[PDB]
Order: sequence, then C-alpha cells, then structure tokens
Amino acid sequence: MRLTQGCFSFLPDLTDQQIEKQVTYAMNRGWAMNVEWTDDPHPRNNYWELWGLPLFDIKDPATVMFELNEARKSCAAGYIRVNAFDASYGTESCVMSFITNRPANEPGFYLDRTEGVGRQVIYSIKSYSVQANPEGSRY
Amino acid sequence: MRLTQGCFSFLPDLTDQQIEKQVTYAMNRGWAMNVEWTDDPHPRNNYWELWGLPLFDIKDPATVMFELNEARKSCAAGYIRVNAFDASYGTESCVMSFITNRPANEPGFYLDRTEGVGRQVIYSIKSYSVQANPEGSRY
Amino acid sequence: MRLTQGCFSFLPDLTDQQIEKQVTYAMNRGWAMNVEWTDDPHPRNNYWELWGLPLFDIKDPATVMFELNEARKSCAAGYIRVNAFDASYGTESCVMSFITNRPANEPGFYLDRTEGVGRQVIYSIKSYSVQANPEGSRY
Amino acid sequence: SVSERTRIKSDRYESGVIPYAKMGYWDAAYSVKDTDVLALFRITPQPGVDPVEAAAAVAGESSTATWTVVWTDLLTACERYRAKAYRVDPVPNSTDVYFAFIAYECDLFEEASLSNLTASIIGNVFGFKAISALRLEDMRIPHSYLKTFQGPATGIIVERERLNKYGTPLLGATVKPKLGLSGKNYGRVVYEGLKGGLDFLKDDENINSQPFMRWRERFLNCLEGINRAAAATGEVKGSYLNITAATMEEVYKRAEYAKAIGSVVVMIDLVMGYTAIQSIAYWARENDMLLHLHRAGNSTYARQKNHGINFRVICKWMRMSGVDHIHAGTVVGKLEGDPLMIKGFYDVLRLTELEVNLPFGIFFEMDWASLRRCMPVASGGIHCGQMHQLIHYLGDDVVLQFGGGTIGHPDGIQAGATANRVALEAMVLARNEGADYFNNQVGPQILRDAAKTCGPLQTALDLWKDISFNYTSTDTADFAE
Amino acid sequence: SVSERTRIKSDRYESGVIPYAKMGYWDAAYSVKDTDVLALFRITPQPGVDPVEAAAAVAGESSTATWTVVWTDLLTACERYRAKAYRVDPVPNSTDVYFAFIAYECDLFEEASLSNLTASIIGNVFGFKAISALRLEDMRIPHSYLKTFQGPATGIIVERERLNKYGTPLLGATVKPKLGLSGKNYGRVVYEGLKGGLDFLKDDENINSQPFMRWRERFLNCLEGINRAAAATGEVKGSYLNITAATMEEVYKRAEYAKAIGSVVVMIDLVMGYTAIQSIAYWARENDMLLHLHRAGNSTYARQKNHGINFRVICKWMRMSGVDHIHAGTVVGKLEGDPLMIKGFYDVLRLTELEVNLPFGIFFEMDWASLRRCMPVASGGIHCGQMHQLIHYLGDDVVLQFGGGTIGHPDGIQAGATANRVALEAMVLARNEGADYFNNQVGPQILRDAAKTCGPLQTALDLWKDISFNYTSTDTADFAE
Amino acid sequence: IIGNVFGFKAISALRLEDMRIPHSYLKTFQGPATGIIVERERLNKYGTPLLGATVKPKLGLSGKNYGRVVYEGLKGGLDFLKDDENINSQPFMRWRERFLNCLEGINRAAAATGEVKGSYLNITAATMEEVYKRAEYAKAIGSVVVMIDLVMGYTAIQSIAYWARENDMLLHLHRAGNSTYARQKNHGINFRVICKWMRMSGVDHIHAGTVVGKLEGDPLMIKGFYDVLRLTELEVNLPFGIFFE
Ligand SMILES: O=C(O)[C@@](O)(COP(=O)(O)O)[C@H](O)[C@H](O)COP(=O)(O)O
Ligand SMILES: O=C(O)[C@@](O)(COP(=O)(O)O)[C@H](O)[C@H](O)COP(=O)(O)O
Ligand SMILES: [Mg+2]
Ligand SMILES: [Mg+2]
Ligand SMILES: [Mg+2]
Ligand SMILES: [Mg+2]
Repeated sequence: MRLTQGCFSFLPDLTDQQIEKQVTYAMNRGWAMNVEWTDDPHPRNNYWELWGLPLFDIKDPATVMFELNEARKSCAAGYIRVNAFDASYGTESCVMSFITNRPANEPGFYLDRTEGVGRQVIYSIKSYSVQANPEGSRY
Repeated sequence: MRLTQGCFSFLPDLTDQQIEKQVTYAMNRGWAMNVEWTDDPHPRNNYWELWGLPLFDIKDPATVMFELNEARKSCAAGYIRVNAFDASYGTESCVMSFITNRPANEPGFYLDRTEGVGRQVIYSIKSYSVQANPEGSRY
Repeated sequence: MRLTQGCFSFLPDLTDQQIEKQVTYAMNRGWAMNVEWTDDPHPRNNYWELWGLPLFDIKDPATVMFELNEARKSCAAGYIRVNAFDASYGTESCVMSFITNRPANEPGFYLDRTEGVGRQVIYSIKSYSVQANPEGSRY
Repeated sequence: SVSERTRIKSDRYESGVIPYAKMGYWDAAYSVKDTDVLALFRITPQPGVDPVEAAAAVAGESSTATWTVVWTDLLTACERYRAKAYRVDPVPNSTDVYFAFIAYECDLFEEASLSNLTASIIGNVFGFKAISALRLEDMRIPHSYLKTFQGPATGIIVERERLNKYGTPLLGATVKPKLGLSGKNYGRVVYEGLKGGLDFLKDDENINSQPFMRWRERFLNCLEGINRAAAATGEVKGSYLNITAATMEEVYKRAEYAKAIGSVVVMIDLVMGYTAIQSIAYWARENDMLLHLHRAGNSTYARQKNHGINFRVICKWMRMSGVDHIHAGTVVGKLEGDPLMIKGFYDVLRLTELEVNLPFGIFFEMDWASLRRCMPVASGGIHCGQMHQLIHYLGDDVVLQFGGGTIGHPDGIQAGATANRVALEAMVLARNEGADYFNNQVGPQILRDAAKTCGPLQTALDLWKDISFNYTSTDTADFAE
Repeated sequence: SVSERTRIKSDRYESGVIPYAKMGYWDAAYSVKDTDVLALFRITPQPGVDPVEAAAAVAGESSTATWTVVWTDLLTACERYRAKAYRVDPVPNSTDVYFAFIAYECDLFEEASLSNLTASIIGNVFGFKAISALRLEDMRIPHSYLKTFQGPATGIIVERERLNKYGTPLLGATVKPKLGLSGKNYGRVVYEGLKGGLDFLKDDENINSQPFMRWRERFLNCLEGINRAAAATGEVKGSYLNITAATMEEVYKRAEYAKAIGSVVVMIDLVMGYTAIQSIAYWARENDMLLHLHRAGNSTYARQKNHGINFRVICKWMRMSGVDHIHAGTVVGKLEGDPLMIKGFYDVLRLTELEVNLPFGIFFEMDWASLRRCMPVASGGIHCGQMHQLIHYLGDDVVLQFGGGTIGHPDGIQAGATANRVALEAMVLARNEGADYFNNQVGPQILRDAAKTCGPLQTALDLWKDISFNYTSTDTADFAE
Repeated sequence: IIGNVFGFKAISALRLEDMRIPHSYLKTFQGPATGIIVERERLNKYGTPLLGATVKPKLGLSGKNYGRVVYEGLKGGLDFLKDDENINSQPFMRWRERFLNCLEGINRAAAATGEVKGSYLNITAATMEEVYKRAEYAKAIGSVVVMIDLVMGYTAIQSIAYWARENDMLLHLHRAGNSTYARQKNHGINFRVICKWMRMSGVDHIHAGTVVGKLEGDPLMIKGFYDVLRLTELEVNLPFGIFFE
C-alpha cells in the first residue's frame, strides 16, 4: 500500500525538480526547512529522526536539496519527509510536511481488535514492517 | 477450519445453481443485492469491501450472477459474500448474507488472554492469516 | 396592619353591593362560588375552613349573598373570603378570590430568624394572633 | 470496470443535479397526517427562481436532500423521510413573496429535543443563496411530539396556587438602574417594591455576577427583603433571581442556591440557549421552582417581517421546553408590539388549543396536548396610566411589570408600587362591574376616580399621563377581520 | 410630607422622562479606553427620531438606563457604568441609516460569560420601538476581557499537530442523505469516504438520535470505520460525532462516550446555545477533544443587511467561547457568501490581531490576546471543479467539506473522496510553484491536467463542471478598496 | 386497566384481550433497547432464524460446568445459550462464577468459529441494586446479552430496558409467571397484550410460543403474538386475535 501521510501523497512521488520548487516556496515565506527519517510508518509516530538541525539560516534552496540527498545516501531504507517550520507568533509550528522518499514496498497495517466492555472495541493499528524487524532493518 | 459466518455455512459450499436460486428468491421479494470481499475473517470485521454499488435497479438474477463471477475473477484469494438489502420501512437493513467463496485453507483464530482486575480476562480474537500478511496477500 | 391577601385588598372594604356585582360577574362566566373562613392569616395557610359546599348549581347571585351573610352571622371573628372556581379543562382551579370580612384589628406578623449555615437565615413568619390564642378566640 | 457497470442509470438516482421539486420534496396532493410536523415559511425567492422550486428547496435541505443526487438514499426508506412542500400561496399585497406549507415526518425528530427540531427546521435553509429572504411564521407541532416534552415546569394554574393570588393580573418590576447596584441596595429596592404592593421584582436580564455585585450577595439580601415584605403584608412574595451564567455548572449552582434559601422563583435569559433552557426547565419541575424566561436577543431574528423567526414560533418552542413565564409584549410600551400579533402570542402561550385565526397570525390548528399553560409577561416602558389598555389587550393571566414605572415615582419605591396596584385592582373591579373600560373616555376616568383617594396614584398619573410610544410596527398582520 | 420634602429636584434626577442623549449616554468627546468593550451598530431610526437620540437610546438601554429617571442611580457610581455613544456617521449610499459606535465600561460584564455580554449588547435594544431596524456589525472585545475566556480548546496549530497534517487545507464531507440512515450504514459511508482520502466526515447537523438510528449505534460503527480507514492508509482519521442533545446531561453523556471510544473530534450545533457551547468548550479542552461547531440557525439573524447580528460578531463570540472549528462560508457554494465579507470572517477567526479593514467589514482594531485560532470550515454545495476558487478565497487553514460532492460521485464514495483530494493537492502544488491558479484560464487547466491521470477526478469534473450558484448577495460591504 | 376491575363481584370472569395504544402514548416509551434490526447487525447474522438453547439440568450445575455446556453448544453451532429462568445465584453456583466461566466458553467458541457468540446471562435478582450489579458485571466482561425474568415485574423491567439501551446490551425477557393469568380463555390477560406492554417497555427478546412444543400455543393466537411483536403496524385480523388497528 501507499503511506499517505504528507500533503502531496495523492500525487506521484515528487521529482527533485518538484521538491526544489516546494522548498523555494517555503523559503520565500521565511520558513525553516528540515529533513527527517523513519522506518516506523505508524500514524501516531510523531517523532521521526532528525537529519541534523533544522536549517534556520539557510537562504538557498540548493543547500536544502544538498542535505536531502545526503540523507538519502546515508539513511536505511524507509521514509524521508521534508518539513517547513514557521516560528512566527501565532503559528510556532510546522506549516508544510511532505514525503520525499518511500520504500519500494510498504506492507502497511492491520487492525488489532480487543473485546472491551459492552460492545466497545479496543483498537491497535499494527505495522507489518515494524513487528517483523528492528529499526534499520525494516525495509 | 471453516469460517461459519453467513447463513448457509453449515451446508456444503453452494453451487452457482444454488446461489442463483437464493438470488432469485431475494429479487422476488424486491430486495437489492450486492457482493463484498475480504481477507480479514475476524467476526467483528463489519465492513467487507464493496464490489461496485448494490444492484438496486436490476430485475434479472443472471446479472447478479455475472457480477459475482466478475468479482471471483478480479479479487484476491479470500472470502466473497452475497447480501440482500430490504429498504422497506421497519427493516432498512440486510436480510440475507451468505458466503459464496472461501479460501482453500483457513487457519482460523486463537484467543489472546490478558490478565485483568481480579479474575477478569481481557480477550482478543486474533486471525492467523491477518497477523502474518497484509491485505491482498493473506491467502 | 391590613392583610392584603385577596385580589381587591388595596381597595376599601367592599360593600355588599360591590360584592354582589363581583359574584354576578363570576356567575355569568359559569364559575362556581364558595365561602371560606379562617383566623390564621399566615400566607401559607392554604386551606381556610369551608362554609358548606361550593354552590355549583346556584344561578342567582342573591343566593351566594345569602350564604355569605349566614357565614358572617355564624363564624367567629376573623377573615372570610369568597372564591370562584372554573372547572373547565385548562383551568380546573380558582380564578378569583377576594376578602369580604376582616377583623377590626389585625396585629400581623413578625419575622423569626434562625442562624443557618454560613450567612444563610432560616425564616419563619409568625402570626401574633395565632401564637396568642387558639382557633375561634384569636380576634 | 465494476464501478462503471454498476453505475445507477435511473432518472432519479443517476449522478448529477436535478431540481428539488423533481426529487420528491414537492407534492401539491400531499395528505397531511396528524403526526406530521408542519411549518409555514414566508419565502422571498431570488429573482428568476421558481416559487415552487424554492419551497421544494427549503423542504429538501431541511429534511434529507443535498444539492446533487446520492445513491445512499436507496439504503433508506427514502420516500418516508423526505419533507413535502404541499402548498404555496402568494402573500397578500406583495409581489414575489409566498407562504409555503411544508410537512415533516414525525420520525425525523429526536423525542423531547428542541435542539434537534430546530437543527432541521432552521439549521441551514435561511442561508440558502436561492432564497433572498426567509421567515418561519408558524408551526403545527403534533400531539404525539408534544407528549415527549415536559411543557411548563409549573404552569399558570399551579403558579397562582403557589402564590395564593387569583382574580387579577400579577404585578412585577425590574430593579433599576440596570447595572451598578450593590447586593445590599438590590435587596433594599426589592424590599421597598414588594412592601409597597408588588407581587414580584426581578433582576435585570444583564444582572448576573459582576464586580459591583456578586450573585450570592444579591440572593441573600433579596431573600431578607422578600421575607420582610411577606411578614409585613401576609402575602407570598418573591423576586426573580437571575441564574443566567456562562456554563451549565454555574447555572445549576445558582439555581440550587436559590432553592436552598427558599426562593419561589428564578429567571433565565434566552441567550443561554435551548439546551440550557431545557435542562433548567426539567430542574425547575424537580425542585419546585417557578422558572421565568427573559427573551434576551429574541428581536435579533424576530423583528422584521421579511426574514427570521416569528415570535409566536418561539412561544411554542419555549412552552414545549417548559418555562413558566415568558416576556411576550405590551402593545403600548417601549418595545415593538402590534396588537393583533401580541394577542396571537398570548393565545399561543395560554390556550389549550389553537384555531386558525389569520388576523392574529395563527396559521395552523393545533392542540396543545395538555402541556401546561405558560404565563405571558408584559414589560417595558409601561405605566399605570395605561392600565385600561393593558387589561384590555392582555387579559387576566399575565404579569404586568413596571420597572421605571415603579422606581421612577417621586415619592419613593413603595409609593410607586402602591400606585400600580391600586390602578390594577380598580381597573379589574370596574371591568367586572361592566364598565366600557377600554374606551379613552372611560378607562382613564376609572383611574382618575381611584386617584382621588390614592395620593401615590394621583402623583403617578400626573407624572406620566402624556407618555406614549406611538411608532409604526414592523411585525404586522397580513389579514384583516 | 417627608416624601414631598425629600423629592429630588435636580435637572437630571427629578422624576420624569428626559431624552437618553440628556441622561449621559451621548458624548461625542468620549476618549475610548483600552479596557472598554466597543460595539458598532447599524441603526435605522423610525421616521422623525433624531439619529443621535437613537444611538443614545441603544447605549442607555444596553447599559444602565430605563425610560424614566430613577433616583437609585444615585446609590451607584452612575457616571462610570453608563455606556457612551460617541460617534454617529451616515452609512454610505443610504439616506436614513447610521453607523453608531458605543463604548461600554469593562466592569459591566461578568468575566468569561458570553451569556452576560450578549444579555447587555443584544438583550433588548433590537425590539425598541423607536428604532425601525438595528444590526450589530462589529465589536472590539478588549484584551483584558478576552483573557477571562478560554479561546479554542485546541486551536488550528495543535489540531494539525494532533492530525499530523500540514501544507494543505483539510478535507471533509457530510454524510448523506441528511436523515434516515442506520448506524451501520453510517459507518460504511464514513469508512468509504476516509479510505478514499478524506481527513474527516461528519454527522449532519440534524443527525442526533432518532428512531432510524440511535446515537450509540452510529458512534460505535463509525469508530470501526475510522480505525479501518486509518489502518488502510497510515493516517490519523476521524469523523465529527454529533453530541447535540436536548439537555446538558445528555450532551455530556454523548461527549464522554465519544471520548471513551477514542474519537479525535465531536461536533455541536449552534442551536444548543451559548451556555451549553461554553460548557462543552471547557470540556473539550479538559478531555483532549477537537470541537467542531456547526452554525445551525445563524442565518435567521445574520442574513439581512438591515437587521440582526453580522456573522463576524458571531465569529468573535465563538472563538472566545472556544470551539475549534466553525462553519464560515464558501463564496462559491450553495449558501450565502459575499467574498469580501467571507474573507473578513476568516481573518476574525484565524489572525492574532485585526486591523481596520472597511472593505472586509472590519471596523475595529483588535488584539486577540493570544486566544488560539479557530479553524474555518467551508461547506455546502461545493465541488472539486471549484478548487482553484476555494484555495484563492479561503487560504491554507480551512476544512473544505464535500458532502454531495463526495457521495454523489457515480463511481462510489471512495472515488469521490479521491477526486477531491487529488484536486486539492494538485491545486496547492501548482499554487506553490507560482501558477496564476485563480485565473479561469489557469485553475481549471491545473485540474484538467491532474484529471488526465486520475479517472475519479475526470469523472467528477465531467459531472459538475457547469454547476454554479450565482445569486446576488444580501450581506454585502459598505466600502470599496 | 387491570388494577381492580378483575376482582369486582358483579363480573364473574374478566379477560383483557387487546389494547389500542395510541401513537401519542407510544412515543413516550423507549420501545426495544436494540430491536430485531440492530440485533442482527450486532451479531452479523442475516438470512435464517437465530438459534439458542437453555442449559440443563435446570438447577444444580457449577459455574465451571455451566461454562463447559455453553462452550460446547456454541462451538457446535448455536448462536446463543441461556441460563434457565430459575438460575440466578444459589449455593451450588454463585452468579459471578457462572458469568466468568461462560465468557471464557463464549470467547473460545467465537475464536473456534469466526462468529459472534453469546449466552443470556441471567441478572434476575431480589432487588434493583442487585440486578444492576449483575448487569454491570455482564457488561464489564463483554457479554453481548443479558436476560431477565418477568416475575421481576414491570418497574424493574422498564429500568433495565433503559439500562440496556444506555449500555449497548441485548435484553432477553423470559416470561416467567405469564401463564398464571394468560392461560385460560375466560379470565386474565391475553398474552398479546403482554407483548404490547413488553415491546413498549423495551425488551429485545420475549418468549412467544412454539405451537408444536411442550407449552400451550394455538397457531392462530401464536401467529397473532408474533405480528404484535414484529410488525410496524397492526390491522384488524379477528382470527388471529387482533381486534384493533
Ligand atoms: O430591561 C428592560 O428594559 C426591562 O427590564 C424593562 O424595564 P422597565 O420596566 O423600566 O421598562 C425588561 O427587560 C424589558 O421589558 C424586556 O423587554 P420585553 O418584555 O419586550 O422582552
Ligand atoms: O446540511 C448541509 O447542507 C451541509 O451538510 C452541506 O452538505 P453538502 O456538502 O452536501 O452541500 C452543511 O451542513 C452546510 O454546508 C452548512 O452550511 P454552512 O457551512 O454555510 O453553515
Ligand atoms: Mg422555633
Ligand atoms: Mg430588563
Ligand atoms: Mg449539514
Ligand atoms: Mg427455562
């Protein structure tokens, strides 16, 4: 299946040229970019691993693309996302996050169902990749 | 094991001739029929996948049999069921659901037991096919 | 003080001619009249004593006036009121009540104050005439 | 593909947009059922919009329709749940304005829930682009839906039994100034007004809890003033203690406090909203409390004839919810009040059943299913010089409230209360004797006569004789007698 | 004779009627304080009424005045509590209509109570005879009053963090038909729509609990559909479970149930009223729940330009109360929505402060005192062929809801959801790349381009391409840019 | 309706045969907590009658052996078993032992078959407090269904019918005692009236006859009872004892 976290995952995988234009758009607004990796695709896995620090002072999109492609060479198989952070009062939060790399095959998830009280079901979303192998060897 | 959801699962697998007669019965009552597929046999998996829309405006049982055989050609190994829906006031619900296709081998389920308060057991029914493989690759 | 229960007690005491017109008014509406006496003037003394039965079948205002003046001759010093009852659906209740007789001197009431929880006061309205003498000897 | 093969291809359920009048929401031949909820809308279509299509659009978007066809209708008994516009008439003396009657199946509505009834009837259709103006004028609430509602916690009959007061309108007054008074001075005003003759006073609608007076201070001091006036008069007395607050928890706290200290009555503001109102109406029944509703905010949607909700509908909703009083107009005071519309409101609140009475704005016959009667309250810019008019327009079962008309008396609050009570009782006495009291040559004379032996009334007539509020009404009838 | 001797004989406090403009409620020289509550009214005086006297009457009867002088004013710091009309301007291109600015002392209002604020500002003045029409257009809520309110339970920022969704508008859909579906079929529709790409679905505003579907059945089935779609996509998913009910006890029961079963979000209807809304906004913060407000009934008072309450004021009151979403218009859908007014509403909901912007209807500068931002919801008669218009008018932080525009898809609910999401992401991608996407020769082309590789979108564009809702607006600006 | 008139000397026998409960009174009642439609949706069973069995012997079994019988019966194909009407809590088996063991048997059969399974846990007890305690315990351990006996009476039945809707529980009514007044033609209450009262009160199941089994049941009367319980409206049908539309 296709992991559809990220804001462009109903579109084809973005080319490097398309990614650069999105980065250019984020930096035009004064947003800080960073790169993050995980091989736990769970929807509640908030904290993907940081690829260095966010690039607060960087002004040229090419430097973001440089770090993205260094992350791609170094990280294990899995997911990479690129985020844009707006530190302005009233936001102080991420304002853009999209997937730039995904594994060749994602088995996805199943729904574990525990019998609760009455008719209630206690749900757990379980990742096939994570239950099978440790971090760094999942894909 | 044999999955005994459906209303005719203590009888042998129905022939196409037998299925057509059940379809003819439903349609003579004015019921709408549809076809659904799953490879999660859990008793609480309420929403099997729809094969198209229900056949509301269809008068010929051969048309239902046609869609059933197209579903059989296209769907992955697993389960197909045929349902009849009564939209009449006082029912507005399914009034017949039976299995038309089942995998060659269904491993079935085990009972997971968690220690609750006192002597209470927190139960979870777990499917062997689902825990081992993602949707579309379970049978 | 002047007991100002009743619906005309801010007007002078009613003459017999004035009372008769109010009775005439009530009876043209089809209301049933009755006459009641008490010498407990407490505002929560719901049930003044009945002077006979309510005059359900009576059609002449003079017959109500006759019973009123018989009550006046027979009852101890105190209060007399005349009531009009509407038994029709939606009311089934008194719709007029006024005082026709009052004592020459009414000492009235005082306010008893019991210290409650916090700043709360537990109030009791106490009648000077009632606390001094039993029924029939209060005025 | 399977989705293309199974696409619905019927006239009614193939995908796309068709007119609401072709979707089942228009039926001129529809036979109304005793269990139907009926609504009467005054519809002003946008130029070029067919009036029947607009009525069908209102019917559809207030029942089961949206703007395009959906196959999921076929999973339901869809014909049963569609509302039916069944009659569209031109409004008299208008162009491009129509009366539209719409019938709704009983099963559309959650039992006992005003919030659900209104979610359907007024939820979205007033913002519909195709309609340039829309007003809910009347509703026929069926007997079988009414019986799911409590109706008034107490009702007119039991209220008068709790007060031991029968034969005249009840009397009240809002404490003034509206804001700024301390709790101790609030209790002083209440004491003076009750001792002077009033049955009730009340908190102003915006007196809740504030820096100049926190609510417990007002409640305790008022209960000293109330019990003092009861012991001074031998009457049951009270004051509407306002329990309006930000949260339901705080409203309940104020209600319980008022009960604990023995208040006969509390008041709430309509701005608190339907769910809080229904909750406190059940509470008032369970706790032997009279429940007075001030209609704060009502005129934001009830004032204009072309758009909003006519107050007679609000009267039905609030009598269903179960308030014991509701402000309902004066005709002759400072707030809007056409007399035929007002008389209609009072009938809606007080009668056991309604007959069609188009001059009064009563468009439906409607049984009230023995839900108790709600006490109308006449308040705002009235004075005792108008007593003959108040008795004539508003009848016997009403609270006449004189705020400025009591506290504005030059000889003090007791005098002002006494002037109002003498005027009321003298007017009722003369009405019952047969006087043509509503006539301007008779009513004012009855008051002048009583004033010859009542200094306070003479003074009040002198002060306010020439005060009137003569303006053209906005909420007016469409039919004459 | 003591009452005669002590009668007040001053110009201002001798008994009698004097104009409100002579009672202290008009002061053209008044200096506004940072702590004042300010209100802007559009006033249409009755013929012959002085416009300044009408403004002073509104100011007086919404603060401390009544219709006649009362000596009890003198028991208070009366000068401090009187509101001040301080500016009356003619409305552009009208003859007898005025803009009136009125200032209210901070201490008039109970802290954190919307019911008390509205009891004063909208309580009675809309029914005043002397005014033929009255509309509350805007308010300046001071920083010091705002800090007594919670603001949004969650707010836009934390909402997107809970959903892990950043960079595009959010997506939703109302389940259809409005009424009649069973709980099991409700969960099916929710499952299909979420699996097909939507972030949310929602109960219709009139879906509460009814004979055809009791609310617990809907909640349990929807949670199965939600968790199924989350496991099928790897995304956080939800559906606005409607907890609107008759009483606060029942609302709380439905809210607690939704929380116990793990719903990320619940919805409420505005018809429930301000007190229930404030109670449940506090509850939502305390229980980690997103709180969606459907504005049921808003258009009964917000539709017409001459009378009622402008929706931008409702936006302030509901952001103060603390809902996380509020429906706020589409411009191009089936419900009323002038684009300048809509853009103003969205700014009121989303910005950290407001600047005067008369073409947008923003008459006051106003800091939002770091109350969290409220998420506008665009819903009603929209479809993916309008995506370039939605992105242009409504911006990034909004939920775009497609009910009929999802479920009306001929190839099924999943396909309808996929068409909407592809259109959204393709539009945002092109916007970010620099396209002039709002232009009718550009936006539609971006969508046609994406449709070349998305069958569902091609089908949706084919079906609804020609659908528009072009009607003249009623709620329009008074100033051009 | 039945308070005193059946004891009046002047009537030698009196039987209540039918009632027309008006629409406007019915809407004040809950009706069934769940109802036939939602029940089949909770069980995912459509197309045939449902199947059940009372555990036997009526009395004497331990909680552990009760759970064994429930396990075997469900695993063999039954949708439900049930406590006997007189199985509540007794020296030979206290009720919590039965409830815990049955839930193990139920979940075992569900995992063995892939079907929703259950057993009507009897919460009949002396006091409302104890009935609620047994209902809450059945809910807490995940039972799809509980049962009550008619001898508990109308006020407890209405209380637990509201509870069942509020707690997502199927409510099975055993009609214990009904035949003391419903058997004879000359006097008492015809069972079709009990059907109306119990459907109004809101039970989800009620015993209504077999025709061919060991308990009384004329087919015309039985068919009438089933119509009263199952139809959206009734038409006058005198052979079946239906006297009112
Ligand atoms: O605030 C006010 O003005 C009042 O206290 C009246 O004071 P006065 O008695 O001093 O006029 C009442 O709330 C209004 O009558 C409400 O209007 P309605 O009854 O039309 O809802
Ligand atoms: O009931 C309705 O019509 C909707 O569900 C829309 O359905 P569709 O998506 O099928 O049009 C929404 O409640 C309205 O948009 C509310 O209006 P607003 O947002 O203006 O308050
Ligand atoms: Mg004592
Ligand atoms: Mg007031
Ligand atoms: Mg809706
Ligand atoms: Mg038995």
